Amino acid sequence: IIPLLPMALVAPDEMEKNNNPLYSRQGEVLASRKDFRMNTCVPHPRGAFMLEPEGMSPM
Amino acid sequence: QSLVQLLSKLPCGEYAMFIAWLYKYSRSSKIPHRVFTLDVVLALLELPEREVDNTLSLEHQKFLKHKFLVQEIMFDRCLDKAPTVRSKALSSFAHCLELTVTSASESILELLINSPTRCVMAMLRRRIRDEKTNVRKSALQVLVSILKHCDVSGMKEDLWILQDQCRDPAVSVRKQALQSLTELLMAQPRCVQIQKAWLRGVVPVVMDCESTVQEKALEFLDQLLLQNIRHHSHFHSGDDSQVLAWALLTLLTTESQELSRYLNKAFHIWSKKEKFSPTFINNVISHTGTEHSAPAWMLLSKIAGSSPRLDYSRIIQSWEKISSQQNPNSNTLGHILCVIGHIAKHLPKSTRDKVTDAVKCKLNGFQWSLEVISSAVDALQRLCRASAETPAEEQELLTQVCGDVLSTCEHRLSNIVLKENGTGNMDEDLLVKYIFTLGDIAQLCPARVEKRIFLLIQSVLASSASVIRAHAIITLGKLCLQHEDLAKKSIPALVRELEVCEDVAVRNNVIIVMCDLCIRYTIMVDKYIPNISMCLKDSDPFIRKQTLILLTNLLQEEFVKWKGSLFFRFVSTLIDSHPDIASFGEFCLAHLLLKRNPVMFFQHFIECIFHFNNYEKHEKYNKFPQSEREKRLFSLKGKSNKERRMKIYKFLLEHFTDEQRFNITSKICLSIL
Repeated sequence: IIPLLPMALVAPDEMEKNNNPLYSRQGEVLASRKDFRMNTCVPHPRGAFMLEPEGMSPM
Repeated sequence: QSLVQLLSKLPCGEYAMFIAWLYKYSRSSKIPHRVFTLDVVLALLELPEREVDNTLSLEHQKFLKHKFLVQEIMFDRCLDKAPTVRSKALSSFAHCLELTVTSASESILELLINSPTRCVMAMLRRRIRDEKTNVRKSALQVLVSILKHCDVSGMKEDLWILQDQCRDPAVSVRKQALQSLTELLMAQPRCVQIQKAWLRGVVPVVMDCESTVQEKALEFLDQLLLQNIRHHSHFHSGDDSQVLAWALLTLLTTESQELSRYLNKAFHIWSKKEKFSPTFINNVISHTGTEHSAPAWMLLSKIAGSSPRLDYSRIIQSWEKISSQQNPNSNTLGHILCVIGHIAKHLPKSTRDKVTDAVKCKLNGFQWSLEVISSAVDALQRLCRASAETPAEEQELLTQVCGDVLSTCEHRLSNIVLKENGTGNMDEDLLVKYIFTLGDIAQLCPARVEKRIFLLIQSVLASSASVIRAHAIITLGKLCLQHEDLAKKSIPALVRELEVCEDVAVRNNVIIVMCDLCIRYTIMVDKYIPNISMCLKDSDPFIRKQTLILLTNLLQEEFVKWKGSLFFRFVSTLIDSHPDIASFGEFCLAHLLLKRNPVMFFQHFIECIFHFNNYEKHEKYNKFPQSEREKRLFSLKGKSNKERRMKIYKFLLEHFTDEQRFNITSKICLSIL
């Protein structure tokens, strides 16, 4: 019944987000690097980016 | 016991006629009598085969054979019409088949399971669909009792079916199937595909809502992997617990890597529990000399980050050796960089200076893939964090370190892109990794980006009218995440490029970028949400499933206040031709949206009915705007469309509860009618 869960549906650990914070032009820390999903983008030989390399590749 | 003793007293003929009467008595319709007779048939099968009496008749001689007995009785007993009777029949079947295993009558097993063309795989496929859980428990027990003596070659699909019963959502089913697979992998240690299907089975166990079977999986994997490998001097090929664990992590390399997230959650539990040990650190340091250390290094990716207290000089020497080497495995070098970043709080500056110098010279080398570039730039953020103890100090140090490679790659892009470019006069990979390096630098120095860089990458965008262009839009998005003025300047051009350009991959990247700008700037891109809603109707199904993943990430935090058009899109995406993406949609709403709030479909039902009816003149509702493009995309009406209407309607009915069904029947019989 229950299928596989997509991995992107899980929030990351807080200490990891403390370990990579992102700051501003003024230098104050605004967010973390793991708060955004282009870090989790995966390259393709055609140049595409997908969150899940596991699965059907586009033709 | 009394029958067995009296049967030993009985001669073969009296036994024969009494088996004839008992076989006739098996057809009696009394349920406890049938239960008692099948139990005493099992008791007779506990005894070996009765001595062959040639004086007896052919009908009496055939009673002697245990194969004929299990062919006559329990073939009908497993195929009865009562659930408890079939449950006890399958329990007696598992007992009699392990009895034939102990009596080494494998020909009986082959005659039942693989009769030369009644198929036991077929009836097992029936048993796993049974409502009763213990029927499936007896079924899994009897199918794991078999094939422990025979190879899996030719019937690995039965094992594939076995992790399909690991999928069954019952506490006892996983609670016994996990023990079954753990005794399978130690029944025979040497079969790679059994371990592959095993690890595929066991890594989604620990995401269950139930906690105890999750933990039983956690310490079963602890005794399989954590409590197997010893010190490398102590390590021996004869110590096959170590060899099995080494082979299991050898199957963890390039086969399934999403499970590392489950491992991060498991180690997060063991970080709450502090189950990591300095003895584990000593063991993995002892195995750093081994060539098997690369999965041990990616195990150390977060394990070593808890408390760096030791000497890591040999790790630095090995990293220097593989960095002087030019073509390593990218995963190995990336995991070595992340463990170096995690232990940098304990490491001194006396090594950090030459580490950063080696990074700077090899960054001038540009000898990596882009994933290694991303791991390296976050690791160098870690090195600047460990170098400094003041926000101004890390600001200045990260500023100058990023400024060096910023000016370097800036000079390279001025020499290439700002100068004339031929069709084939450049290498695409070098320029793409150069732009990616500049994007990572501008991520790490937001204060050091100027308007000349803005017009440079705008001129790069002007070279549109492909592979480089989408990555340029990605880096533009990384920059306008920090620059709201460039974001406001860009978004009409981005929206125009969304509904003009024709390549699927660049539009995928544009949607990913502007939805992460939705996560940053929801208050401003709420007006651009209907661009996502119309882009939901893509020709390519991968685009549609990717936007499903994005809208799932938008809905799980609940960024936006809920509007009926969004719910209309959530309903409308469910008529995908590919069933897996749609079923991901219903699974997402069932496990998340139903959990978060149960009443959304209750108010949304009537306007969903009006939306699929093309009715806009409602007094209470239907106040939302509409576009011509979505009007022609929404072919949702007519005789050609009625089937998906009441399909969706009955899906919503089974989503509704009985109290909700009663209240919604009251609402439809009052308000609409």
